[PDB]
Amino acid sequence: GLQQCMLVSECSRLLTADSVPPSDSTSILGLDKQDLLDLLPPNMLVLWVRD
Amino acid sequence: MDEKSTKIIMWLKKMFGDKPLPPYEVNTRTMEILYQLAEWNEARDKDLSLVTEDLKLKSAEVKAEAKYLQDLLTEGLGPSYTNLSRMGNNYLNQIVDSCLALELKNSSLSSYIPA
Amino acid sequence: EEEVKALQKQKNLHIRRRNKLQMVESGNRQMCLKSKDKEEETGRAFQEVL
Amino acid sequence: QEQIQTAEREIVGQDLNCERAQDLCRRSLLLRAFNKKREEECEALCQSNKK
Amino acid sequence: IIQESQRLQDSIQKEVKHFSAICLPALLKVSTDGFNLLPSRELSINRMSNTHAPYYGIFKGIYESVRLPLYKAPESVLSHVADMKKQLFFLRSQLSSRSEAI
Amino acid sequence: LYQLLDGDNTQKLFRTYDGLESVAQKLSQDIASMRDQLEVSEQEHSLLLS
Amino acid sequence: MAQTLQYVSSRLSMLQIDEEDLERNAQFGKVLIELCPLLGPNGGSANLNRE
Repeated sequence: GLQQCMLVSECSRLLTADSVPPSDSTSILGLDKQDLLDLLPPNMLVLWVRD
Repeated sequence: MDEKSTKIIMWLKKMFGDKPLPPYEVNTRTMEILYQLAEWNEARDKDLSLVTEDLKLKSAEVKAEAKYLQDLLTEGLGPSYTNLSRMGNNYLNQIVDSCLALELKNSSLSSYIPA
Repeated sequence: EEEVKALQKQKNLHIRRRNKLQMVESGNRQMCLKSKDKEEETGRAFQEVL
Repeated sequence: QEQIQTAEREIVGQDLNCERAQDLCRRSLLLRAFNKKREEECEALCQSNKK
Repeated sequence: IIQESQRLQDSIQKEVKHFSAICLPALLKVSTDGFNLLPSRELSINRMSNTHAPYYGIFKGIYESVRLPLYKAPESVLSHVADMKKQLFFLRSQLSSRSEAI
Repeated sequence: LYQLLDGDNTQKLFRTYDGLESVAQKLSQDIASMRDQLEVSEQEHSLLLS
Repeated sequence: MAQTLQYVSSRLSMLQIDEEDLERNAQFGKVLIELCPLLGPNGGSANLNRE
């Protein structure tokens, strides 16, 4: 759970070049932050891991 | 002698700013000493300027990385990683303060031990 | 005499620190071998995704 | 001191940076997320073929 | 349709091949001045952070040449070199004084 | 760093990393050479005193 | 005069100044004392050292 949370976070950041919304910037592999958040373990497991 | 003298007078004017240059005995020895001092000061001022500008740049870079790591940890571990117990915070501060005291690149044992 | 005592203390200290370092080094060596195994496992998982 | 310095050089050399394994994990996760998106796109073309 | 379908032929494989060649850390861009995004690996503070960083081998060599320990923070390199220059000046002055005294 | 080591604002049009390592090695050598000269000078002085 | 020398030598460790230099040149000694605060312990300008 912890490894997966860290990995998702690391990869989310790879995608979010904090750059300026350009409404037009082509993401790597066409992936958005939301596509990665879906690969997170179930919310009950994430809270358990953080506690 | 005339060139060294000019350099000294210019240097003294720079150092004393708007204050009238104090009268001093101008002999071969006093001029040599002042000249060595002027050369030394000029060379050090240059070095210190370069170091000061670099530290400003490094301060910006460290700040940027700190923000990055904070964001990474918040997104990955949640806000709860910042809610450590009093003792936990004390332990964290001691590691941090020890590393700063030894001017380490990071908190790894590979850095702490040799230091 | 104080110097001899001080140097003996220092010698003992260096011996203890050397021993500790040797432990840390052995531990790290073992960890580095196992990390290579992880690299191989993760390499297989990556081939599955491909 | 010479022994300690040799041992130090060895520890510094062993600084296990599992960066390669971590890179592979990141790539794997990103590609998994990519695969999921491409599966959704395949399902959409399948629907068009049925029509 | 034939033309557009041909464009999308092996589209997944083509993309994966280009992805496999990219360096992921090059994607991590940080803004130091709020305006210019630079890859974190290109930051001067990270030149010694990882053995795999592009400039690690070069700076390792520079640290060893100026006798600066590898555990020291990268921000210390210029200050240290400045001190070394200061020392050189002092040694020259000492030599000159001693040569005069002899 | 290059400016700090070379002193000479000689606007070298192309600064290389290999050049930077060389100038850094030179500073270290200069300091070592100066320390050796001082040591010699100290021996000379000691001989004269003897 | 001995005090002036000690002060100048401590702050301007690079200067090889002898007592004969300050005895023959009293006004020069005053100049050096005035320069000492303007020059930091390392030979650099006091302002730049503060910065």
